[PDB]
Amino acid sequence: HHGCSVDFSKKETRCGTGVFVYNDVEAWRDRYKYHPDSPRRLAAAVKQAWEDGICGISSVSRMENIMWRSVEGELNAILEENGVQLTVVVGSVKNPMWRGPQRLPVPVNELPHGWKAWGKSYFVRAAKTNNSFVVDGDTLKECPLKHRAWNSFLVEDHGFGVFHTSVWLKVREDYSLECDPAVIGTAVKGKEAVHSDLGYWIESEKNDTWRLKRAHLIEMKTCEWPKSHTLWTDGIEESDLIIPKSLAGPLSHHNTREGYRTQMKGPWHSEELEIRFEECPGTKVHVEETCGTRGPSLRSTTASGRVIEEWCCRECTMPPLSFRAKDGCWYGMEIRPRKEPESNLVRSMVTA
Amino acid sequence: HHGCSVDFSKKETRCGTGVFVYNDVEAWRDRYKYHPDSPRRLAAAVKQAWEDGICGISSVSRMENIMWRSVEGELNAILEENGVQLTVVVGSVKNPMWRGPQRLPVPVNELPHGWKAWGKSYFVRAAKTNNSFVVDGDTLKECPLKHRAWNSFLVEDHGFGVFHTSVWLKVREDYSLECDPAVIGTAVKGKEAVHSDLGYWIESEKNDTWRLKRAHLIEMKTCEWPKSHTLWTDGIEESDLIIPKSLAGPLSHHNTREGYRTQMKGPWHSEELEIRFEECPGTKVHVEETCGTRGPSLRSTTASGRVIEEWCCRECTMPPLSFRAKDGCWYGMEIRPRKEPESNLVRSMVTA
Amino acid sequence: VQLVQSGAEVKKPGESLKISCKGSGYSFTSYWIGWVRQMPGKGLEWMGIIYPGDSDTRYSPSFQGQVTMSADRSISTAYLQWSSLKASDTAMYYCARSNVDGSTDYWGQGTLVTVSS
Amino acid sequence: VQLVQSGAEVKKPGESLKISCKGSGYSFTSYWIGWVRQMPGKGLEWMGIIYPGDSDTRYSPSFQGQVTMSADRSISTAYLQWSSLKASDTAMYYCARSNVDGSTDYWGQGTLVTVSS
Amino acid sequence: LTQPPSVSVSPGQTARITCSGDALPKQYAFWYQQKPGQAPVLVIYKDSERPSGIPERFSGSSSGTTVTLTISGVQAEDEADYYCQSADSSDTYVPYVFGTGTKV
Amino acid sequence: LTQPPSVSVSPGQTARITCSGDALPKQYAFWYQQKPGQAPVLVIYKDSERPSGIPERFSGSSSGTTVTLTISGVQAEDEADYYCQSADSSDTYVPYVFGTGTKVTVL
Repeated sequence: HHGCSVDFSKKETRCGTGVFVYNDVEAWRDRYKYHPDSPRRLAAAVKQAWEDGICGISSVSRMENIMWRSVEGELNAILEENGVQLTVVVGSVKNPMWRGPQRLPVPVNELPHGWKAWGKSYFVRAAKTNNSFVVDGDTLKECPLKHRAWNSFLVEDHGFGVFHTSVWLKVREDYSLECDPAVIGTAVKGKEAVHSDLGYWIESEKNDTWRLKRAHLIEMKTCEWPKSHTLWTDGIEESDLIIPKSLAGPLSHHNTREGYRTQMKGPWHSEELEIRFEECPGTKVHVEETCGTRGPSLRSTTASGRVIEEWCCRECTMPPLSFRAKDGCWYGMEIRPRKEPESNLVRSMVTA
Repeated sequence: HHGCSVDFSKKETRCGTGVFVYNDVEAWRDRYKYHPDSPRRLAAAVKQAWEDGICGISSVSRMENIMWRSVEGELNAILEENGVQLTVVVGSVKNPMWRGPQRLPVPVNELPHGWKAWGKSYFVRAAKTNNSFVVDGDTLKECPLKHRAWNSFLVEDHGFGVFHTSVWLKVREDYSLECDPAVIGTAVKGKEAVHSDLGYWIESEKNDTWRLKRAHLIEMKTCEWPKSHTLWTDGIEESDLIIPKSLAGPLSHHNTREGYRTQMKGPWHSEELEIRFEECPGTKVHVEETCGTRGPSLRSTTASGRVIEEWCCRECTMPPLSFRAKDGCWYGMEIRPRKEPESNLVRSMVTA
Repeated sequence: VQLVQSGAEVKKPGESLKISCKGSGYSFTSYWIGWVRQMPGKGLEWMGIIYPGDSDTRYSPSFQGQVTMSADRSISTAYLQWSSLKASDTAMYYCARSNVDGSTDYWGQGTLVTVSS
Repeated sequence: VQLVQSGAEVKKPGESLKISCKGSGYSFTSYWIGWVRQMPGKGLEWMGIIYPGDSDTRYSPSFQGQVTMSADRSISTAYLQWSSLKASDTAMYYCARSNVDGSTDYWGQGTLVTVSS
Repeated sequence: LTQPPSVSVSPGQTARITCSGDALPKQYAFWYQQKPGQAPVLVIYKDSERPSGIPERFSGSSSGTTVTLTISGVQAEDEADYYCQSADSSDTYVPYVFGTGTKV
Repeated sequence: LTQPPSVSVSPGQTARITCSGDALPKQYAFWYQQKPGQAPVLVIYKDSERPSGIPERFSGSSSGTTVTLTISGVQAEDEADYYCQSADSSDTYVPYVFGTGTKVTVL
């Protein structure tokens, strides 16, 4: 693997061979065109799961949801040439993406009608039926989270790469709680590290110890980060990790910051977050023992737009911990208002 | 950091921003202008160490030996000018590079006479002297390893990769046993990983478990690979690591191959090694139970040049472990000849 | 920590009245101070809170104007003033130390106010 | 695992002789077979080794031509043949099993050879 | 906001007191005990926890828009009134509000 | 390889037998014990280890071009001849060499 690089601080240009990890999170777009195994092997596996009491699908990531949306039309074109009364209905994802107990089966044989090669030029749009196979949406009443498959796809051996436009997926035969290793890239060079995949970009630095520097998440997965793809996994207390392990945070010494524990009650309902270490605009933080204890994260603006300007903490270090979502700036679990009653603030209502 | 990677057999270029790790082992020995802290400050440190009983230097890597050879001539200019009777003598390195118990002291006063700015145009060669500060050579009688400084320098800022870039060194204040983390790059991406620095390049793959794939070593260090720069550091037995921990091998599950244990008695006296998993030219290996047990590594050719053709081992996995140096093929510790007596072969005489 | 209130008062309708609540043992200006009413044989009600240091007051809608809360951070004392006591003001009045998270930690012994004729 | 030699022999100078060492209990064709001499009241001395199967012989220089070492894969028997016994052939002869790393593991009981007139 | 005006049990039994309100899902709740003649005492804070100095037979739980105070091993020294405190956001008024009471 | 012709010690103390050779730094060494009237028995192999069935008073060590065998507590049954075997590389001859023999007497 060949390439050339430029460093803009220590002005320098270089070329050679090596291993390169790219930032595909910022400016994520339609870089990949996803397809399942075969048009008739997915239809057979979906049909069998419906006859085994599985209602629908809960999506592991944004990537799987986009793949389900594109394939949905062709999938319903099959399943009618076989007389099956079943319709796949794809909705949108809500953070966090909660787990599911079931998995999709591997059909013993494909459905005996249809075509190969995902992406037929023209087919007749199928008609609606009475039976729905819902992929993650706002449909938790017609079938609950306890009858939903989750994490049943695996990226194929040569299905991914740097110069790849189409990614090949496949229904797995085993049962797992791990995040897919084919799309994870971790690298350290000198005093900077990164743990990254298609939805996370988590950076670290070395000041006196290794600490978290900033993170940018465009989804909240709930799989487990594999240890083969993690740096410095030993001697780790699970209660010191800033990004909780139940939210696919790496089990690393790089996932720590001095004076902060795990943020199980951060604003994990947002569609996109940025974890930053500095004050929010207009507010200041002091350290004093008269402050309160940890609770849910609080927004720095009230529900009517007023800004609370003075905050405190007990034994936290500066700069403070902040979450920057589209609705606003939020403080860490350890940082509480100094004068304003907490009943007048917007609080986080989710827990990892 | 922007960078761009190229595929020659497609006329295609993909790129963006990220973290890039380069192979600097397959081609090295460029022109760097080294900058140990200061000419009048390195003179004071070397002078003070001579009065405290330190005789000479045991080099940590090939980079430090080269740095001492560039500075030697200018270092004796500065000392025969402050009136000190001391000469620095730099020699070649031998593998392995054993540790020393001492460290160079941080000076106090920075000797008055002399010039700053390493690399003056024209000075006068300094006369020889009775006393002789010895940098790693074949001089173990002049003063032994127990009186030698080792691992005294930290890299502060380097322009490695491109030639004619200055790299600044500095005498450390503490005592340490780990390799300098300024020049280490580790990266995993999908099913392939690398652990590397300026002299090592260690590859891993995933077949059914993560295992070693190949390694290229242009030196044999004896510092300790830091765990911050290591993948999968937990649940590791130190007797399963192919490259011994005492030879700066990473403490990682990526440093394992099934059926093999630590090779403390490999041919670590070579100037350059490559660790393949492949049979050697003209030989065959069979798994049996009548074979012997582990011992020192053996060369596939006798001291005359005759090739030994049949080999065995007890509980290996194929293909076999091999080492490729200028002398020839050596086999792993577990692989013994099947017919020829072991007293007729060349065995390795070093241990870690 | 301690909050000490004034004594019982026997009053006629139509004059003013100041009751006090002195606190000691902690940073008086780092916490709010709440006032709670309890009519004879009834439940508790909130009369609002005052933050000493900067005398920020937040009354209850059923009490604004009819009562005035004040603080004096120099002597560590918070007050409560009427102008014309009525016959429906017979109750027990508690001062308390409120936290930012909402829990009421310490309560004063209470002041019994009787208005008769 | 055992090697069994043949009985003691008394012979006159000028005759021939052949002594055997039948191995059993293990694979005969995966190990070398050594022959060691010990004259009465003296130390041990190697007579060279033979590898059954690839019937390779590696004599000691003091014995080449004087003695002939052979083997027999099928019966698992090794042999040692003389062409004309001399008076200085009175000794003890041991067969042994040699490993590749050089350790002699099992020994036979030995064979007296007495030469006289 | 709402509480049952009176309950009655026998020694050794376990009594349950109910507090109901709309804003309870997003707000904390506290429980106060007031024996006749004295000042209120905090027994349960933040819907589940206990301050140091309270017998371990006091506990509370939250289930949707309702919070319950349960007294497991009722002795004689529990004849008091129990008050529920919650909050509702504002900008110029006091956020806090008391429950009506329960004469155990 | 050269050995002391004889070694005499009373019961209880140690006995030290040395075997000297030029190629011992690069080759393994072995020790054999032979009592009057029987076949030799391996006692110490690879100049440091002990086979099963041998008492724990037998141990060996090597130092440069010399190797020695030590018996911690001499017993009345530990008097015999002791031979060291080593090797020298070759291509057509036998590689193995025996020492001369050490007669130990338990007084």
